[PDB]
Amino acid sequence: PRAAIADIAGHLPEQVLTNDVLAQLYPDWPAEKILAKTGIRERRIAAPRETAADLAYEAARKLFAQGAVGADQVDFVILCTQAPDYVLPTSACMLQHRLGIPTHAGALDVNLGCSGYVYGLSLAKGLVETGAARCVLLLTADTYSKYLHPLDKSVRTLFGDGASATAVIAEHGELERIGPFVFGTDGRGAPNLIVKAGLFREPKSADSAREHEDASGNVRTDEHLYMNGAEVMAFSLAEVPRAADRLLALAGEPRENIDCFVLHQANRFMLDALRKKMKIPEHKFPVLMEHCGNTVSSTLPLALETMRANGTLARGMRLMLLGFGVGYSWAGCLVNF
Amino acid sequence: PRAAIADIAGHLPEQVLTNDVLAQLYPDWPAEKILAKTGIRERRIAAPRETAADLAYEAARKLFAQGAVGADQVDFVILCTQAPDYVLPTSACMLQHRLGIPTHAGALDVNLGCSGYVYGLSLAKGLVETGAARCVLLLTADTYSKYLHPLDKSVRTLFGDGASATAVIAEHGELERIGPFVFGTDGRGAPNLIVKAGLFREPKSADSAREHEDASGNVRTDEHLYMNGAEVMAFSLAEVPRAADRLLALAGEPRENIDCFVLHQANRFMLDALRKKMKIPEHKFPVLMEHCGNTVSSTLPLALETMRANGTLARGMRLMLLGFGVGYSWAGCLVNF
Repeated sequence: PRAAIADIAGHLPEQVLTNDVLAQLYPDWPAEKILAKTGIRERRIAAPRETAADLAYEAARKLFAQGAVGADQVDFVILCTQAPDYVLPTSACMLQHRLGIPTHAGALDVNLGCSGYVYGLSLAKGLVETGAARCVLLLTADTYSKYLHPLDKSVRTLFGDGASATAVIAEHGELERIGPFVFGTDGRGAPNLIVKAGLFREPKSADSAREHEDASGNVRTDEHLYMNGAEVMAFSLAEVPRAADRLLALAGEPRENIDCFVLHQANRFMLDALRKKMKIPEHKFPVLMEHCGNTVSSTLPLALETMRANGTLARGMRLMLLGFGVGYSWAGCLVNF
Repeated sequence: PRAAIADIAGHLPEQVLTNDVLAQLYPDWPAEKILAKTGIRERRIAAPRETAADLAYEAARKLFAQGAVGADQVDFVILCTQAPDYVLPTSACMLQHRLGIPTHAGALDVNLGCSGYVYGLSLAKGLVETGAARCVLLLTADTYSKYLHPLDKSVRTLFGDGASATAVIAEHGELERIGPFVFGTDGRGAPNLIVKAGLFREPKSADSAREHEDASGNVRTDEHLYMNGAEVMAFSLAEVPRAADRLLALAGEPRENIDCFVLHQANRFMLDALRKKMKIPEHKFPVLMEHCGNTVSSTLPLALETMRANGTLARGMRLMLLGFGVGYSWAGCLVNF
């Protein structure tokens, strides 16, 4: 059997965080500046008690309603998230039950961020092509909003909450529909995108709750997200084009064969810098996060969904997907959609 | 390529929690009562600031020193844990760096408990047999000690801390060395084995810190582990024998062809009840947790290591591995060791 993407469905929460509201909160960041620096106009934010798993639930329901796959067919669930319901049990286990998926289905959570979708696809392909599953439900969901400090402008302008559901199914054919892959991990990048306090390396303390204002006027605590934007950008520029070139060389694939290079939707500034370095024309390089922002592991599937909606993605297209960020972690794959 | 288990190494922390020490803490539970009910005499406990990832680090170092694989050969890291360093970044990413594994290696964390090793093997096999990786480092690590209430006798008598490292490598041959698999998930079991407060479904509060004593004299809070022993036992008796039968039916093999049935090492009472229901001879049913207790995802690989040390596991033996617990989650596979 060969693994293929059967269908994708996204879900964004109801609350909207607009540039106008952020500009009212931050005098030094007017709406025009935010848009020029990020290309993001709006982000969606989960309700106070609404979790990433709740968003994934809605994404999966939407997927089933689209009619390519149903809950009864699902025999494995992978949830990629960095904001799970509990330390334990696994959030995917509860989703199996909530979605009415049969108890013979496998289920597990994966902790990855902006590289998560491509890694997720590698796992799903593995399960399908070894006969361990015939229909893998790959879910992505994040609520970074829950650990952004209200006065950390550097991250609140960037991140949105959201989820997706992808069905990876067994297909008959003499064509690789997902793959090959390239992978990357560099744990030296851990301090550059991190929530330091709150789990087992550093339990919450008086120290971790203390607010500190940085040289850019951003306020946070060790219990909130810290992002070194300069470092993350340097990492992305260093590793992403290299990864893309590795992947093409590995596959023996002519570069001209790629119809679309779909990258993790970090922001317009990052995406433009990558596009210029990679020498890819705009029509092969989607930038589609204006109204959702950076949704972490969900950026790629949400982009693919947006592409289908705006008529730029069709069956038979040759894609390269590239995810990169927190870890540091990155991965790329080719797709025959 | 075919996926095979190249080598396994375990690691237990130094601090020993004996039945005698527990008997001093719990007057109502003398050492003989603990041993009769659990079959456990000692558990190992991580140092206060020592994390599950720290234990996995030591397991991996031990594995490399055994000489079947080295850090330079590893091209994918999977860490199965329910006590990660941070909410983000992924703990496996830091382990890649700490262990001197190349940056071209993949790395991710999986959240599963007692079923984690078998699910981990399914993922590792998938990666190897689709050519995504040639040497998967599967790590298991838990520190349940960090969320047991000091006065919750039901759990402190059971759980130990520990880690393991398994190398799953590409082999040439006309034989399935790992597989096939059966899987199970039942999220209705979530409330029966759970740390309720502390993450995103229920952030810590005044209510979550409140201590309550149950009808068996056990004290806990919602920030500590809750285990409904009767429910977990009922679940295990209902699903494990059935899973084994399904697996043998899928494989088309009689139960007599299995040399060893290696089950998650929950405790002696549970293992005895399962052995009798499944009608398996004692010599094919290892009970090896007397000195380490229930180490969660590490129970199976630690058992396998113990079997190699006592000479009851050899290459060419046909094994059934069965993992079951928190989620609810379970899985079984056959192995040609």
